[PDB]
Amino acid sequence: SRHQFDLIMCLKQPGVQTGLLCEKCDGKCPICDSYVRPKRKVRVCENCSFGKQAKNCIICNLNVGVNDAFYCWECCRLGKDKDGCPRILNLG
Amino acid sequence: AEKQRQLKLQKIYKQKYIGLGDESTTREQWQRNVRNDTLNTLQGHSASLEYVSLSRGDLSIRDTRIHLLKSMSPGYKAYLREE
Amino acid sequence: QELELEEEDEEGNVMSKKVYDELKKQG
Amino acid sequence: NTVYVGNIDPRITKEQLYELFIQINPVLRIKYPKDKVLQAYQGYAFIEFYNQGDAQYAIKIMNNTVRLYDRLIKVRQVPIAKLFIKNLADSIDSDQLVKIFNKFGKLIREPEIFYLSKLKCAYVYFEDFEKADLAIKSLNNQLVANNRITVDYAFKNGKGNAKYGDDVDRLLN
Amino acid sequence: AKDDELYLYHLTLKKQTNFVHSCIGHFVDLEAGSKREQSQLCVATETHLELYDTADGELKLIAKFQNLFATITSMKSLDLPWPTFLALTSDSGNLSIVQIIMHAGALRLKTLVNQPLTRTTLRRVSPISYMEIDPNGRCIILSSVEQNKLCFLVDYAQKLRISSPLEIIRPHMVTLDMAVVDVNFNNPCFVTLEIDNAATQLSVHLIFYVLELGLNHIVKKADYLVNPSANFVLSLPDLSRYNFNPFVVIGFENHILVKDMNGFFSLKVEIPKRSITNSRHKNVTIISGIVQKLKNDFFVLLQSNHGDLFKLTVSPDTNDRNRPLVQLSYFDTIQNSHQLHIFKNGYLFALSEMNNNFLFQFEKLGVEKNDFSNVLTSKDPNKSLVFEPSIKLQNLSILSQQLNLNPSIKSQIVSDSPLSIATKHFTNNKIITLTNAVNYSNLISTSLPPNATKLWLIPDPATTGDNNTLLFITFPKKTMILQIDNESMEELFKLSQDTTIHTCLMGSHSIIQVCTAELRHIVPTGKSRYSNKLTWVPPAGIRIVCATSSKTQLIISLSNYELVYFKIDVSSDSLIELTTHPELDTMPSKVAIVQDTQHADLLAIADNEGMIKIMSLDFLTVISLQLVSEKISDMIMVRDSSIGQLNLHVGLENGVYMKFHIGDVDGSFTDIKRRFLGLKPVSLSYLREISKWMSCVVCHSSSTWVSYTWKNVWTIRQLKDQNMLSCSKFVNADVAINGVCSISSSGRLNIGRVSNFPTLDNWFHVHEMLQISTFRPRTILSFPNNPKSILFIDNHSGKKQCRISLQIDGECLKFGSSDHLYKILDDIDCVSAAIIDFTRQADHLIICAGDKRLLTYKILVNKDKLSFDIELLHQTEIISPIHAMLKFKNFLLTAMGSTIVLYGLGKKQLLRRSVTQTPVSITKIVSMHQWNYERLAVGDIHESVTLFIWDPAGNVFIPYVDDSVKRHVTVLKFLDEATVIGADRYGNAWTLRSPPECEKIMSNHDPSELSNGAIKYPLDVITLQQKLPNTYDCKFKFQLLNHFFVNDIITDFHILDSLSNSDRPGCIYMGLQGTVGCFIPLLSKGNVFMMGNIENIMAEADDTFYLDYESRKKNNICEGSCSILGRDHQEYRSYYAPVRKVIDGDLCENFLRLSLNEQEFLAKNLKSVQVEDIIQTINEVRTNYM
RNA sequence: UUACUAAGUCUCAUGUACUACAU
RNA sequence: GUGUAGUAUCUGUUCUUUUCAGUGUAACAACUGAAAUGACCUCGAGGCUC
Repeated sequence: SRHQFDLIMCLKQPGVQTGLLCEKCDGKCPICDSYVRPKRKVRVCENCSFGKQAKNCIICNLNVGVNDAFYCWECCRLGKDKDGCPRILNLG
Repeated sequence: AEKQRQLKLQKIYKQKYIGLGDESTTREQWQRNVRNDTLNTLQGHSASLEYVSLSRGDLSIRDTRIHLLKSMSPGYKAYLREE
Repeated sequence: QELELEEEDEEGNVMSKKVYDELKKQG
Repeated sequence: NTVYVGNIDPRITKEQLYELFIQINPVLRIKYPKDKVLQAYQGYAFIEFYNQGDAQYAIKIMNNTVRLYDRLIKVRQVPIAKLFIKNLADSIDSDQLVKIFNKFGKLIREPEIFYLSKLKCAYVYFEDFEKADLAIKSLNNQLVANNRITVDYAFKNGKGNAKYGDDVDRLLN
Repeated sequence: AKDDELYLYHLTLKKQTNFVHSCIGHFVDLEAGSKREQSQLCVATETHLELYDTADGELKLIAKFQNLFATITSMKSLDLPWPTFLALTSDSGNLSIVQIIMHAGALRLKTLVNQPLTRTTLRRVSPISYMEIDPNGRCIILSSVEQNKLCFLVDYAQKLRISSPLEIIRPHMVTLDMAVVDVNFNNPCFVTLEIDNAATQLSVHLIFYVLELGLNHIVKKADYLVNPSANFVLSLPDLSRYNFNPFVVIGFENHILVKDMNGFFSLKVEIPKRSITNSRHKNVTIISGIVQKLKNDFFVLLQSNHGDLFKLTVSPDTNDRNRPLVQLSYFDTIQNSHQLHIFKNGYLFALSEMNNNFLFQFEKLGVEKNDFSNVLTSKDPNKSLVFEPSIKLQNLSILSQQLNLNPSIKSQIVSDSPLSIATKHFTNNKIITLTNAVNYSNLISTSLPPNATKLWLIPDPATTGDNNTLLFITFPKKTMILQIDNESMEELFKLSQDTTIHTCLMGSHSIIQVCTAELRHIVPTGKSRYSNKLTWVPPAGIRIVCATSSKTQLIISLSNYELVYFKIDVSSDSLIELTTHPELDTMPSKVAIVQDTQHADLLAIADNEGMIKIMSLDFLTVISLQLVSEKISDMIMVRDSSIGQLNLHVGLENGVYMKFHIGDVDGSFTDIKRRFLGLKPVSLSYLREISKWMSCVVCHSSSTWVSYTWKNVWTIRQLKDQNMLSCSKFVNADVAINGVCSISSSGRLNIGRVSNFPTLDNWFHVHEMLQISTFRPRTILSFPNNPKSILFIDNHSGKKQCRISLQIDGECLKFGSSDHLYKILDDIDCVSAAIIDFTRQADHLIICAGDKRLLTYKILVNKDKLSFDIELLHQTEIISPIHAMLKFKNFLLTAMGSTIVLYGLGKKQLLRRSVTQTPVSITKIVSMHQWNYERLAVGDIHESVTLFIWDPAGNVFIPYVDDSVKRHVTVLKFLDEATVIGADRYGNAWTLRSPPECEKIMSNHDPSELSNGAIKYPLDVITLQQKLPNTYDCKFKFQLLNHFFVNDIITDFHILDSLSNSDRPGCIYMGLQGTVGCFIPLLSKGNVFMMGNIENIMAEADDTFYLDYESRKKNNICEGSCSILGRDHQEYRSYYAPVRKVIDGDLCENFLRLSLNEQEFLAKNLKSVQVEDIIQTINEVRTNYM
């Protein structure tokens, strides 16, 4: 993540699925963790969804998220939107 | 830890986007990336492809496109030499 | 550490500026 | 190009110098030092013009002209053969040395008399490596004033190398 | 201080014509309640997109879709087991599957799912540029030129569903020519040619992939190494009758192969060759293969680089065994075509990458497989067949052609006022003038006696239900009357001794003629006779100022005091007058009323003071006032049929034209729409056309301006004819639609037909068996002294050869007394050419041969023997190729590779007058341009523009400014002294400006002091000289002024002081791939403030829709909905370098097509004016600025 | 008229802030 | 107004085996290995010295 360093990402070709984030993490752009003017919903590779792990918050990787994560307009222009599958594999 | 992550992201970005100069990169390795991307865009835009077709004067345009594709590999020079 | 001043015989199109000035002083 | 200026009051500032000399010519640059031991101005500056024409012009018109803080402003514009000679006689005057080496070559400066060990030695400056070779050829291991003198190149190790003839030839040119 | 900050308004007038992609699906069902037919095609060029249908055997524009603002790098239709919607891949990596839908009253393109892939740019890793879809539509596959390949498994449901991508990554294998093999539902299988990126030797190896629906991944199957000479792959459908084992056709250069998946069968069949093999002869190749199967007969069509179209069929070879054979033959060929399709109908659509797309229906189908003569077999792989091409065109029959200029090399701007663009045709080699003006035919004109004024046309009442129609002319002293019938135009009571202010038909079979002194009420009697039932005076004996009328209704205004109101009695023919005084309180200027209906409310009255009033027809009242400028010259009131809006078209003296929305009930004057056209008091007239029926008003001035209103838009326009004195709609039994009778300003009657109208989509008309010219055009030239005389220069493909074809005025010229209209130059090839006049009375032409020789010519115009006579003068050897040259004063200003030579005129050959050595940076000079002979801007291949100044008595050009960055400049011009236009090889359109620090120095100093002498530079500049000598060597730098990205490659810039008399001078450019667009400097500020706000709206508008659609889902449409593609505007248009001051109007134009709900949804983000005024400002640019 | 550059490492002391942790 | 552990930053101070070779360095630095003993000449420098 932008702040916590040891957090590792996925970075695969995103699928059709949309990543979920919990109400606790709601509002953060999964890359920069910004609250401003979100744009496009996150898309994750199928390898990050499958079973129960699909329900996890793509940000904090623990809680079960209801909400969809959106990229901000700064990351959508920086292109990090399309970089790959954001997810946090290690808890940190 | 942080730099150590930058190493892994160096491996991933290098894998996806092919040539990315890390620290020490030979001029042969890097110039090859230059040639590959320049040709890539010359053939990639139908615009510049149409342009090189006429300025070169080839009989067909796909000759220029597949020419650039072939020109991406180094051995294509010797290949032309053997014609 | 090539200019051509056009003499009157129309062969001076190879002829240099300073050379044709010398032929001005000669003429 | 660049002119030295001196006898400046530390109260004279950079904008004041600029406004002063722009009246004379255009000023390309001004280096006006600021002391790191007095935290002010050390009272002399350097004004780089756009050419030595305006530089020399400002030297002529500006010198002994402007009066700043009652003090006058001053303006001023901003490699040879050497032979060591040993065992000289005590009766050998420097002017006598001049006379001796003039016949061989023109001297760029005067000889230097010094004592080693008791041992009278001198440095003789020639304008030409070849004339120095003449004074060497004729005067080496010779008896003057009933004393045997030795003439060779002075150390820098000693002069007279291969690059030395090459560059000294050029400095002659 | 005034900020320079040039604000340019980009418009695409004509949209990119080189069609790079096509798809065969059936998208929309239109005009038919229930119909399903596979015959239709959608074709895409990068940004621009079009949809054509045939169904008639003749191709048809359906709709030109909105600009996508991206680079479409592949497009393929998909058909799933339904409406067939096309899968579209472009930059941003997004796989965007779009369905063409009918929304509101137009066809709009809706997006379904866009999947993010790679990043936003044109890249090698980007899984685009190679795309194909399973012929059964089960899965779509994208790949990259090098790195990786992704294949989505597409599924349909109540909502479309794209399966997760299936990845295969081969690091060093560069992919080329994706070709997918059809399957029986067994398993999808695609085929590629992988060339290794990193290798010691060149190795091109085919590879097969079978995607396994069971294991859900792509599987490498057979890797077959073939010679490096490989070109392409095509898919052989089955071979089920002969002996899952797919077979592919690998086109090589000089021969063809076909290969098995299991490698059992590899068949080599040598491709035949032409008889002539003119000059340079390549091993050729086949550019495009395609497959077709019917009635157990499947043949494939593969075309060579020469355009030779071939077929293959498979034979079992019954003698040996049942095994495949491969049989080539010969067809009608064609010009080189990028891609080929075939309808379920026998129509074969040939999409040419060269110039024009054209459709066929094949009948002969080609030679039978039985003939051993002309057909080649796989029996003996080593063999050669020579064949002479056939221009007789037996096999294929052209049905429809599509006029397009894909390779527009150069052009000149002819007839500046009607923006006419003169440019060659690449293949056909015909002169193409594409014009902004309305296309106007002229037929059977007749010379009228001199000094004519106005014109009218009224149906002849004498013959009812008959073609006869009375045409009325007017002279100041006399009035002429004429009779109209089909092919019969004849001449004939009434009043011929006085001028006719007005005339009109009343009710049925009645006429009234209003003249200055008195009126006439005329009725038909018999055939050639007419009788006045009543005659009127004005007040009692004055000069009538003006007259207007309706169908049953009439108004005349006399000198001053009162106005006169007439009606006709129903059930009979009579005239009545009211007793009342409409004093009007002033002298009435001119009167206007709707003549379209029998009863027209709200008379429009004008006053000589310059004001306009409305008259309510309770009864009369003045509800509105207009104080406008100069006195009204003429005015007309017209209500259109479609929307029912009543528009008051008010022409003014001095040439200002105006238009007004008129409320029916209130009669208020709102929605002022003005224009300035020519210098002359304008005239107006009303006509009715189609293109749905339509109505326009013709405007007579120094130019002729048709003002017509399309749906929710209107554009005033110049007409192709120079001038028209008076104009009125005409009809003849000889087929007449849009037909018109008019008169030129010379006082000569003429008949004409208007055809094409400059809509938002077209904005032009293009004035131009199989036809291919061997000569490919090179450049285009025009004489400086003659305002427009355009000289063309072409080349030969073959032995070096040239032709020169000069045209001035209407059509070309003859050469001497010879029949030929062109000149042939043997052994002369033209790398670059320019015409020069060394003396004012002599005209010379300049060629630069590839032999590196400078050739001088002389042009002659015979003048009433008129012909062009070219004469070879001199011969001069040149060191460089001379890529660029131009006219300096009295001299030729040419650029060598390194250096700039200025040649004078010598005799027996031309001389070097001066030479200027370039700065070390410049390798070559692509193009260069001058400013008033004092200044130059010199371009490079690698580096950017550098400006020079000519110093007399120094006899040298001195560079005074560098450029900031490296830019590859194809074409370059001057707007001004201090600013420069330039384009890029890569498509950037930029404009640079010298800094004011430099402008002060050059304005305050002489150039002679720059090279040597005293010029006082601020301290910073010198410190940049010793600090950074490489960049600041030229001691100044261009601050970027305007930057823009147009995905085309700009061929020609031209700076026009006015576009169709418009005040703001524009710069118009033609691109190579073909396009013409403009940059309009915006006066004031709030122009660019409102434009900037509208562009900002439309930029993220797709995101605004996505956030609204998101919130409504929170309380209870993808992200790229409104843009249809993922590319942001600022991102796409930024691209190479960020756009600086240029606001892109091509975006704001898309706001016009959106539905009222969407538009009003977008404009709420502004505290500023309403959607209606938005559309006003948007449509203001094409009207007023050009 | 002086044409513009000095501290570093170690050692043993002084100057001053700070971070977890406990009453 | 305290104690436990720990950190950073000044300043003072001072120059570590004379050399060679390797690593290292942008060059340094730093690190890694070994070790001359004796005689003579001119003004710490120097030796086709033995």
